[PDB]
Amino acid sequence: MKFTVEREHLLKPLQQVSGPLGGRPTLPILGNLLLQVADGTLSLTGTDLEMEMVARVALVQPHEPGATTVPARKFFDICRGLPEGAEIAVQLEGERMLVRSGCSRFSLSTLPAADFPNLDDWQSEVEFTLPQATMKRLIEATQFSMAHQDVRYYLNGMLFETEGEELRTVATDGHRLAVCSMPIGQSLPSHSVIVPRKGVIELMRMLDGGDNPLRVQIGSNNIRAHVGDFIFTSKLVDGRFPDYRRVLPKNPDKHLEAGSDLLKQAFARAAILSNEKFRGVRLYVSENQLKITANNPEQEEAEECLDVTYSGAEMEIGFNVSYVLDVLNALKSENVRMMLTDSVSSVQIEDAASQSAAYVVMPMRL
Amino acid sequence: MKFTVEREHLLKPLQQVSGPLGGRPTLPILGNLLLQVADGTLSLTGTDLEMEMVARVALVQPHEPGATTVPARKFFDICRGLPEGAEIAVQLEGERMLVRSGCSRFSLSTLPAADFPNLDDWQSEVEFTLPQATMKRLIEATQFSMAHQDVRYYLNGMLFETEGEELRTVATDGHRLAVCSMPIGQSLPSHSVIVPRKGVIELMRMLDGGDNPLRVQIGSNNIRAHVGDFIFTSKLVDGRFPDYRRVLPKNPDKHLEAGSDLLKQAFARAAILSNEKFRGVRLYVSENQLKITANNPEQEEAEECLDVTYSGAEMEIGFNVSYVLDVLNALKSENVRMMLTDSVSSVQIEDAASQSAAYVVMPMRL
Repeated sequence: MKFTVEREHLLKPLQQVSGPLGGRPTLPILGNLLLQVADGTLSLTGTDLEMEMVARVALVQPHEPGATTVPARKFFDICRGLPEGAEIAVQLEGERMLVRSGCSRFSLSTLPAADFPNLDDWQSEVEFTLPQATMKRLIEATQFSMAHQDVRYYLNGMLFETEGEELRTVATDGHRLAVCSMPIGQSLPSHSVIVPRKGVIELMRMLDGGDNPLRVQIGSNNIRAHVGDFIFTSKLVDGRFPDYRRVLPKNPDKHLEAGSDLLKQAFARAAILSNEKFRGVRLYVSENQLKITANNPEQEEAEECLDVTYSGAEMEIGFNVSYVLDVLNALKSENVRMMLTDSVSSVQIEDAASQSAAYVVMPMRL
Repeated sequence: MKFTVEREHLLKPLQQVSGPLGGRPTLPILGNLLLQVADGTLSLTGTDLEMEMVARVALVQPHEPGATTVPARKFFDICRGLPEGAEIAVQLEGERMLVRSGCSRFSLSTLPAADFPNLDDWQSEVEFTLPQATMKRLIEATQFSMAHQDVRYYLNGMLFETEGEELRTVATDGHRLAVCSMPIGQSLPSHSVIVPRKGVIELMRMLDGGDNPLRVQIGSNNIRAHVGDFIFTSKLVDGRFPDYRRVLPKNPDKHLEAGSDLLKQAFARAAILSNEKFRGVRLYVSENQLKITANNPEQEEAEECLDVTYSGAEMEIGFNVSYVLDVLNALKSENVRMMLTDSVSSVQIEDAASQSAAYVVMPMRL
């Protein structure tokens, strides 16, 4: 196996395929990248057994077929450490991989390509394409609401749902929920899958928002995303995900609109004097007026008053201010709308200008 | 006690005086800032018992004398969280401190000013002033060579030495040494003190390089730095510091000069395949040529070859590459000079254009 490529044709591929890796995998070959030269293509693959990233780079310079695996970190550091525009010549020689560039020479230990974990083939059941920027928005809008290491393993991930011609993401940790929907101009079957948290993050980081459209293939137990020269595959999470339709408040009859920044900064200050563990704040609403209060076990107190647009009856409600801040931070709109019902019901929050994304936060007794 | 101050006249003072603090001091009052209104001045003080930072802010708005202490973090977060240009009105009311700004109101718990730790008065024995930028350079040039948590406590800090009309800093961890000297245009007694590592960092962070000159006072057990409206005081470290004169190689008869960036990047690549714990690399030198090699327990190997200016006899020498990279990173010069003797002696490294700063790295058997 032999190839010569320009540094800059190798760096991003190396970075992408290293994604699924960790510093020190127990099974050592998982710390390595699979390199394959076939025809006019160099393929690079990294895996953690649950998901895999593949990158293909065209070989315009002389090359010879073959395969081996090399330490990902070392090989990436070498390439990144070389000067901009450097030509990187690689040859397999025994069980060492030789790397030459300019007046620099490196000899890396290898592990047999034959030892590299091969993810089973599977069949695509549902397929569609959409702009990268769209997928990116769908994930960004909801990702923060995913559970982390919950015993409810099905919550440590994101629901990807197809219905009509919409793709929809849903994330919840059992306390707060995020949903975002985008039309993608194709008739789809109704289908739902749970992508694991680490897979969601990997997919997110593979998208640069560019001109290459994202092609998605969903099987019964896997999902694959193809964009440009990168191919990402992840296993799916089993289990039944909550129904976001059941969580959305029914006919909220109270509507608040306010500047997003002003509102966020008020909650952020009030949070300072909220209980450090439970983060409870109170919201008082009345005609065109909003008051936020916070206190803590030290009997310190914060009060924020704000001019808003509010029509319905007066009410107060408590909730976890971190959940509200997460929402306001994710919105990235100028104006925010909150739909309320009463003090024992959830609140729905959205960008005032779009219903694409919706957020649900529970009430909390303070 | 009462005062009203513009947010922007309060932020940097708050940030500075919080420097010596930690999130959760065992002795709770140490998590608080001392506030004092006297005459037309608000004074703020933070301490950790070893060092203290004091800031004074002129009061141009109505005020009333008195003192209390408040939680540093919360009070700073409140101030920083308020809008730009906000006026901040503060009143002590019972054992609460009230903070009002616009439509925001906060009540903070206090602890008696009378409980606040008062660092003993002491006498200045040596004094001088210099530009901030000079002190900043002296510290930046050497700080990375300080020991961290060495059992030799006197190395967890920086020597500040006056001699003739020079101020000199020296830092070493017993493996590598940095020294930097600047003339400051005043006749000084010969004197040396060790400033603790945390104090060095605090002092460095209080210097913005601006027009206010730094006035320094050294006592038998303390050092004080006064700049603009900030006054920093630290206890000194006892013990005898190593003599940098004894560590500098005697009459190095071998001189290498090379581009700093080119040299740094070569060492950085070679380091990739060095032993992860000992970081050993070999340097081979011969007329106008330099070769760097690295290998590790996996028998991987890096080699870098570089055109340099080198006059003396051929030789090779081993050392810890992290120490060399630290030096090259700190130099921030275009050209570097290395002065060598033989394979069992230290190397001296300096910016090729200035002898203000010198670095010594001990050799290592590989």
